[PDB]
Amino acid sequence: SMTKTSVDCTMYICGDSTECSNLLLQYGSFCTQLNRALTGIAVEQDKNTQEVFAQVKQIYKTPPIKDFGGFNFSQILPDPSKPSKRSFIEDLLFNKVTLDLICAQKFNGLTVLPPLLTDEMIAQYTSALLAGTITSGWTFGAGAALQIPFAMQMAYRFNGIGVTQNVLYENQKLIANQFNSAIGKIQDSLSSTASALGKLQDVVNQNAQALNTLVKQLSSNFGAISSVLNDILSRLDPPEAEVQIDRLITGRLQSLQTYVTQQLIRAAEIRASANLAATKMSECVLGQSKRVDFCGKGYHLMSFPQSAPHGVVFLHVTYV
Amino acid sequence: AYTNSFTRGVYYPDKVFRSSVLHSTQDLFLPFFSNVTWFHAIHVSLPFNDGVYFASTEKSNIIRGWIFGTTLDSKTQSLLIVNNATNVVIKVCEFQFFRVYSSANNCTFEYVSQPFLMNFKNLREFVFKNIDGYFKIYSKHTPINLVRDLPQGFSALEPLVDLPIGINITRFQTLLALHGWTAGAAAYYVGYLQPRTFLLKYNENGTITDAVDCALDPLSETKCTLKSFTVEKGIYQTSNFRVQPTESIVRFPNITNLCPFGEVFNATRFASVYAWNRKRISNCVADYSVLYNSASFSTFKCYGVSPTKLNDLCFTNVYADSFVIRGDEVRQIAPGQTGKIADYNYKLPDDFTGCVIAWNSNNLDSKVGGNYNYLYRLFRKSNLKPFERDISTEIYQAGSTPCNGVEGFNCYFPLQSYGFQPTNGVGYQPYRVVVLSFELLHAPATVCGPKKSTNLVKNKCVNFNFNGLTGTGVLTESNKKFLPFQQFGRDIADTTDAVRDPQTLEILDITPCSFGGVSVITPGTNTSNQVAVLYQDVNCTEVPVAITWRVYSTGSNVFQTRAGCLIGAEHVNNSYECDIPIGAGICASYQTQASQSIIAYTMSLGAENSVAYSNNSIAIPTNFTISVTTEILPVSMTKTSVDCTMYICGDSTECSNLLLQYGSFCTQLNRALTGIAVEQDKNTQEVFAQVKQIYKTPPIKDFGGFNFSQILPDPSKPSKRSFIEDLLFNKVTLDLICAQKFNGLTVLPPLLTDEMIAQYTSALLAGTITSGWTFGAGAALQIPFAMQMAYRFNGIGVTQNVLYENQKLIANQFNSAIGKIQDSLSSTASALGKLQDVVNQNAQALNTLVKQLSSNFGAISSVLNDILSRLDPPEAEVQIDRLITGRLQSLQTYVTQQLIRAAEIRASANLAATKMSECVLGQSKRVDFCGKGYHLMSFPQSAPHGVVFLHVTYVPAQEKNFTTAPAICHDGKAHFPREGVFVSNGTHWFVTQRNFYEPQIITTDNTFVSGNCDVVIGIVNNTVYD
Amino acid sequence: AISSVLNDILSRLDPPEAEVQIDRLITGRLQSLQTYVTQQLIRAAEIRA
Amino acid sequence: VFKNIDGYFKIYSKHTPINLVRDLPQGFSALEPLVDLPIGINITRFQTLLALHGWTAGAAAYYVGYLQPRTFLLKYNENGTITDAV
Ligand SMILES: *[C@@H]1O[C@H](CO)[C@@H](O[C@@H]2O[C@H](CO)[C@@H](O[C@H]3O[C@H](CO)[C@@H](O)[C@H](O)[C@@H]3O)[C@H](O)[C@H]2NC(C)=O)[C@H](O)[C@H]1NC(C)=O
Ligand SMILES: *[C@@H]1O[C@H](CO[C@@H]2O[C@@H](C)[C@@H](O)[C@@H](O)[C@@H]2O)[C@@H](O[C@@H]2O[C@H](CO)[C@@H](O)[C@H](O)[C@H]2NC(C)=O)[C@H](O)[C@H]1NC(C)=O
Ligand SMILES: *[C@@H]1O[C@H](CO)[C@@H](O[C@@H]2O[C@H](CO)[C@@H](O)[C@H](O)[C@H]2NC(C)=O)[C@H](O)[C@H]1NC(C)=O
Ligand SMILES: *[C@@H]1O[C@H](CO)[C@@H](O[C@@H]2O[C@H](CO)[C@@H](O)[C@H](O)[C@H]2NC(C)=O)[C@H](O)[C@H]1NC(C)=O
Ligand SMILES: *[C@@H]1O[C@H](CO)[C@@H](O[C@@H]2O[C@H](CO)[C@@H](O)[C@H](O)[C@H]2NC(C)=O)[C@H](O)[C@H]1NC(C)=O
Ligand SMILES: *[C@@H]1O[C@H](CO)[C@@H](O[C@@H]2O[C@H](CO)[C@@H](O)[C@H](O)[C@H]2NC(C)=O)[C@H](O)[C@H]1NC(C)=O
Ligand SMILES: *[C@@H]1O[C@H](CO)[C@@H](O[C@@H]2O[C@H](CO)[C@@H](O)[C@H](O)[C@H]2NC(C)=O)[C@H](O)[C@H]1NC(C)=O
Ligand SMILES: *[C@@H]1O[C@H](CO)[C@@H](O[C@@H]2O[C@H](CO)[C@@H](O)[C@H](O)[C@H]2NC(C)=O)[C@H](O)[C@H]1NC(C)=O
Ligand SMILES: *[C@@H]1O[C@H](CO)[C@@H](O)[C@H](O)[C@H]1NC(C)=O
Ligand SMILES: *[C@@H]1O[C@H](CO)[C@@H](O)[C@H](O)[C@H]1NC(C)=O
Ligand SMILES: *[C@@H]1O[C@H](CO)[C@@H](O)[C@H](O)[C@H]1NC(C)=O
Ligand SMILES: *[C@@H]1O[C@H](CO)[C@@H](O)[C@H](O)[C@H]1NC(C)=O
Ligand SMILES: *[C@@H]1O[C@H](CO)[C@@H](O)[C@H](O)[C@H]1NC(C)=O
Ligand SMILES: *[C@@H]1O[C@H](CO)[C@@H](O)[C@H](O)[C@H]1NC(C)=O
Ligand SMILES: *[C@@H]1O[C@H](CO)[C@@H](O)[C@H](O)[C@H]1NC(C)=O
Repeated sequence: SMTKTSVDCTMYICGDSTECSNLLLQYGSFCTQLNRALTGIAVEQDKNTQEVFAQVKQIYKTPPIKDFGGFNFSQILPDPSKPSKRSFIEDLLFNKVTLDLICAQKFNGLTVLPPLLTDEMIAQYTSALLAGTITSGWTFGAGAALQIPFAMQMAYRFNGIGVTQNVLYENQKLIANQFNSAIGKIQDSLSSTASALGKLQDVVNQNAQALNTLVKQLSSNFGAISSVLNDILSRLDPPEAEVQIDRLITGRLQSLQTYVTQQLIRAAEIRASANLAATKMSECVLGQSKRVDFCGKGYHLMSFPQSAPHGVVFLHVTYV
Repeated sequence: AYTNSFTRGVYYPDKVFRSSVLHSTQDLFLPFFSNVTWFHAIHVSLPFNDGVYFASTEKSNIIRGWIFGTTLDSKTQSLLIVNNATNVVIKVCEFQFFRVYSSANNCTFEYVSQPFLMNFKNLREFVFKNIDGYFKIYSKHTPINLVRDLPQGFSALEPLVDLPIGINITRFQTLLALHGWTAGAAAYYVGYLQPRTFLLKYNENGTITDAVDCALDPLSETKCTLKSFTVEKGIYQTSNFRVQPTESIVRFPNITNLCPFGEVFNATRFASVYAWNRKRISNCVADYSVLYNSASFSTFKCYGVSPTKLNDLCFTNVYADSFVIRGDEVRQIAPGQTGKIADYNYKLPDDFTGCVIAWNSNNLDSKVGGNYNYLYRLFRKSNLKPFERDISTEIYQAGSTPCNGVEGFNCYFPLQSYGFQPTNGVGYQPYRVVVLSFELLHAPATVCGPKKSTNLVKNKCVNFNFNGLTGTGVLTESNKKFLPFQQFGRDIADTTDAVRDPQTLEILDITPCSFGGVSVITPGTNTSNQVAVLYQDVNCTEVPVAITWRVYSTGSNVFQTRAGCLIGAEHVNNSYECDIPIGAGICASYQTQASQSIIAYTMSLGAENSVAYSNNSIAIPTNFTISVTTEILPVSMTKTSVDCTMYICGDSTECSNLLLQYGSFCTQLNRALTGIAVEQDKNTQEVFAQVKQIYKTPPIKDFGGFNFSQILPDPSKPSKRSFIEDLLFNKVTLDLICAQKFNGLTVLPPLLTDEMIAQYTSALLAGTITSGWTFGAGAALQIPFAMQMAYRFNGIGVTQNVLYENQKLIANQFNSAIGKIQDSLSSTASALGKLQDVVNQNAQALNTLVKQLSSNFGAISSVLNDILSRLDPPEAEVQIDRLITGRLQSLQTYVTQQLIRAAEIRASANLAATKMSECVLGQSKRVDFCGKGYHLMSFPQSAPHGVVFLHVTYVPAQEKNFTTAPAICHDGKAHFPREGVFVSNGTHWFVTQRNFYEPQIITTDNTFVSGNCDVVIGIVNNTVYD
Repeated sequence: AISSVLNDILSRLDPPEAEVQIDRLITGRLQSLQTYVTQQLIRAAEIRA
Repeated sequence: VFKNIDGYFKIYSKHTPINLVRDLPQGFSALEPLVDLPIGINITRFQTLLALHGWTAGAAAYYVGYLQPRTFLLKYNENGTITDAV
């Protein structure tokens, strides 16, 4: 998803001028279409989050006795100690992405609507998916969740990639240690470098840059005497005050239209990414995929979703 | 006395017929549910502001007319209406208040026509308006039983007469007429109109049947915003709220001394143009009234600063340049204007901010002998750059020779002064011009207007003014460190964020008064009428300070969340599945708390459960459900074609030849739209035309109990579609189309007709049910449907024996599933949401495009013929070019939105083609791609601009607990299931498939050996049969 | 505008009227560039698909 | 800093006490505006003026730079002082 943005014509284009409001209400069609497009984008962001995460009928809970034949999922399962019911890796991902100019954006009528799902409930959805994956396997994706030992699920995932299940049982401890060391390496890589969460960070940066550019467009004169309407009203009588105001309105409305069009294209690319993420949650998390290099490099075994600021992280487990 | 107007004060906005259309109007109306005055007129033996509504139940007219004017004392022309038995008389004259008036010294208007008035007291509603000197009367007559004053009911007032009076009306009075002067009683009702936005519903007969007051309550606000009398359950973003300021604060430096600009106005001698004098005027007060109070001017001329407004601005610094000019040269001081004195004497920069005052000076400057004292030079090396002086009285070589010394041949010093005479100056007489040139709002202002400063307020949003910088918002103590020279503080958005107090030097931060989104949460308008209001990202401690609808602001139910403050819903602790999302995990519903009310709560993410994971516990299903689920996918959209010429300007040759220069833009638009249309045809071809041949179902439709009658075509119907296809076609609703066509927006029919699309779908159905997946690869190979189903079962890891041993049960499940699909499609209209909203998006885009023609884009009108009729050729062209740029921008916006919509539709069509390839033409392994569960097959069904997949899926059910082991050790060697899992009922062990409980004896065939039982963790002991 | 070439506008006009023509010309050309960039963004989205 | 544009002469100034290290250290500071005068006069050349307390022999030194129309980037601190330039 991306930051659900809302814009008021009156606040942005006209500030708080009655005369500007009366000159703008004639362009009501343009403003209603802009609001409709942005509302569509915001509802689409909520739908994207729902489609990616809310794929499960019930919220499952991991059992208190976390014995999975040597596979220790403590870094990915939620920790009751922390107030925020997230995992160690989820906490690292949350800290890595960085979210004054927001106050100026708010004061210029450009607001950020909060997502319908809070980070807590997104983490709870992710935790339910994790519990279902580690206790039931692919069965909870189809119908009723059917419990199965994690060893047997691993034997099944091995059988899926054309490796006889005897290999995993005869090397259970070795595979468990390899998986644990891999999770350790994920933790170290996430803690050390800031280039890990590039995509989410640049998405946030694109949204912030778009809003900053939009707020900077208010300094543009658009061929008027000045870029501030209040001094235009104070220093001019109506008969040319209004022609200066309408040129300013046309300029700012064009800037808003450009912003909304760029947001529509960005939302289309984000929807493509969200459809891909929903497909990956269906085919990699809810089951074992045969599509080569879809769920990670090598023979895909399983995946673990992890919530991240306006995105998801798949821990693609692969046999190499 | 007072009373409540429920639904009175409604009239037909204009003499225009309509039918079955909800029209939004913005005009003077009597607000709904208003405090109307119940007037009682008694004899012992009113301001007319913004229209008036008058209601009379009275018979035997004691009101025999009305009076209107501004003074009603013959100082201004008065209007009177008087009524008697047979007719009415209207008179507009100088009336001095026929006992009513004394004499008519000046009459301008009289009118005589048919009378306007036509315990069973009956209402004669009247509306009196005056706009642009036109006085309009609306009326309506209704009989009532006289239960009480202003009953419940709806009726509009049809217009009777409009008079072009063109006089000032401020106050109006009702006559008390007597046939003695006996005592009497009367009673009538008075309402005041206000500028309001109403929604009017027109019947088939074009009568205004009902109205909605958009600006009375949140529910009617949503009704007006959606332009509908019915609002679906949900949340709708209405107009934004803004906390209004309390008062006005003006802070100017305490300077009281007067600016002697009057001194330069009546100077004894004005410096000549070559040596014109300027001085800074500052640290005092300035006014534009004393300049003509001392002496009337002749010419006022200035750019960017209106003469009236300069009293309200404070000036950083101003310079006054006063000098004597010849009468004919008054227009030489304009920026950009060139000439002799402009180029050689004085000229000012093009971007000059200042005002010029010129007046006659012949009686003070002209002499009988000629005043040869006002010198000016016409000789120089080159032009004089603006705001520079040349006073060197040296000989200029005007001729080809270097004229040096005292003088030269045809070479002259600065030109001799004019011989100005009092009488010889007929148009050439000397004038004095004074230019005030200034820059403002860049430096700390020192010279201000007569306006006085006011007291400072804090923590309360006001209309603050600082040396002419005027804004609105709260002021706070500043933590910033300004510097002595610094006066303003700006932000990234080039807007003031801190200001310096001109009287106390104190710095104050500026914060615009609190505001935010207003959303209205409603159930179905049919279900209820009480609503909730969300103020987005607003502290709940601030909206009580904001105590236009204030009915809900009473509070007592206020709930605070991250999304904002919610009013009119009761927060509850328990969690339900959420229908109306508020934000930040808050959802609103309407249910019983036995009374119904709107509640808000934390959304549940579904039923909480803990899957019984253990060491050796597995859950194996013993039964299944053949679940058939509908997946709707848009495939194409309405192929649109637009021609610039007719849309941008129909049947206008002048507009056509001004537009032909934008041929490149028009060709690009046509190319984009043609690309979109050919892409729609390609989308339909890619999705449907995936078969080389059109296959036909056999007449003997025997498919081992599977009944495909509802999906196979019926030859009886002319369009050879199926029952489900017919239901889908009826569900989607496809006049405004005529107007769209007539404005140059045409809809090209799809290349494939619905008949051939249905034939393609029928061919796919026949191929699927007779051949299976084979017809997708190469030549269609016939196969019994039972065995195709056995193959689909084998595909999802279920042994084919399951289907054959349960053939009748699976057939009945499939038939009942199809029955449920039929019932669901017949009952609810929310089934085909996606196709319907795609059609709605296209219709809304075209309606918005056709409505853009009403936009003026800064023109005198929107229609081009009126522009040509009401304007001269050049003004007509300079308006129509801007209008064509505006309409071309609207077309470009439409085409860009269509390109993005077509991209999303192409994504959907590629997904639909992939689903037809992987779900219809074969069995897919991709989880949750071809429906929820283990996909078996799919059936395409044509639908308006889309496809419907009847995803048949296997869903396990009736699971049972079992004890399980990862391997079996029999003779010191581990045993593993070939394809299955080991389970124990409590005494014996069995091998079973993973998706259907069927135990088998553990033998050598279903198990394979690997190593020994000392390495495997959790191996158990049992026996294996040879 | 008076013409489509800036050089003749500069040659035939004193700065103020020259600039009041040039700003309209710049708005036109900037709108053309914006249209081109938007069409390129949509084409690049389809190419990325 | 001395400028004259359209007959307006502006002065900028600053005082910075410096050590005995060397001429023109790496020190950075901006000049606050003092006064503008309506000169309205053609200016092409300037010369500075010296005082003598006689005519006792002595040595002194100053520095002259010529301004150009250039584009700068200025960084403002929390106090609004121009801290750095590019
Ligand atoms: C499951 O895997 C967990 C991740 O490897 C592991 O958590 C780690 O446990 C050890 C204790 O054995 C902690 O070690 C630290 O202990 C104290 C208190 O925090 C510190 O002061 C020490 O410096 C030391 O680092 C780790 O902090 C902890 N987490 C990590 C990331 O290593 C569990 O112990 C494993 N449990 C089982 C049953 O397998
Ligand atoms: C499978 O059994 C589990 C629990 O095992 C039970 O343990 C003993 C108490 C004894 O009764 C055994 O025969 C059982 O196998 C069931 O999990 C519980 O289900 C109930 C609902 O009936 C629920 O209230 C509990 O919370 C569940 N306990 C846990 C720890 O989750 C489970 O329902 C059984 N599965 C099926 C399909 O019936
Ligand atoms: C629209 O007007 C027509 C014409 O008056 C109405 O038709 C009449 O309806 C009444 C009541 O049903 C009948 O008694 C008359 O015989 C009808 N006359 C004719 C000529 O048809 C019609 O009912 C009106 N419709 C609405 C919705 O107001
Ligand atoms: C599997 O479930 C089906 C129903 O989904 C069972 O079919 C029912 O059987 C009972 C008893 O014979 C009948 O009364 C019902 O009419 C059947 N339902 C339907 C829809 O036909 C079936 O018996 C179950 N299988 C087993 C082995 O118990
Ligand atoms: C498939 O189902 C349909 C509807 O459930 C059956 O159609 C009915 O057939 C009977 C006998 O031919 C008629 O009396 C009804 O009028 C039909 N109803 C409808 C709605 O069409 C059809 O018979 C079933 N096919 C088979 C082979 O049993
Ligand atoms: C577990 O399944 C076995 C296999 O059928 C059951 O054993 C049979 O029980 C019946 C009834 O007592 C006997 O007639 C058979 O001779 C037994 N067969 C064998 C091979 O032992 C056993 O009863 C089942 N137990 C439970 C608890 O379901
Ligand atoms: C399964 O059976 C085998 C042999 O019948 C058991 O193996 C013996 O285990 C005991 C105790 O661990 C040892 O002292 C013997 O040396 C083992 N014998 C052999 C031949 O390996 C085994 O313990 C049984 N499984 C369980 C869980 O008790
Ligand atoms: C901004 O200006 C203030 C006041 O001139 C500076 O605040 C002083 O900072 C020094 C060093 O940290 C402290 O020792 C003083 O106690 C502070 N005084 C006050 C009144 O706050 C501040 O340091 C300046 N900013 C910078 C970056 O130097
Ligand atoms: C109408 O307003 C008057 C004046 O405030 C008040 O006295 C009267 O009670 C009001 N009546 C109603 C019905 O609001
Ligand atoms: C009504 O008044 C008009 C004008 O005063 C007069 O011409 C007319 O005769 C009167 N009619 C009656 C019936 O009083
Ligand atoms: C306002 O008047 C007071 C008292 O006369 C004086 O101290 C103050 O300087 C004046 N304000 C300004 C801005 O000079
Ligand atoms: C509203 O303002 C008060 C200050 O009294 C503050 O305590 C509270 O946190 C604010 N509300 C929210 C939701 O932050
Ligand atoms: C919800 O429960 C809390 C205690 O946890 C209580 O304070 C609160 O009053 C409850 N909510 C309502 C609406 O009563
Ligand atoms: C889980 O399985 C292992 C492997 O046999 C066993 O050692 C452990 O005791 C089991 N745990 C429980 C609680 O039965
Ligand atoms: C200013 O003086 C210079 C130096 O000779 C001269 O070339 C120039 O022409 C003068 N400016 C004007 C406007 O005459």
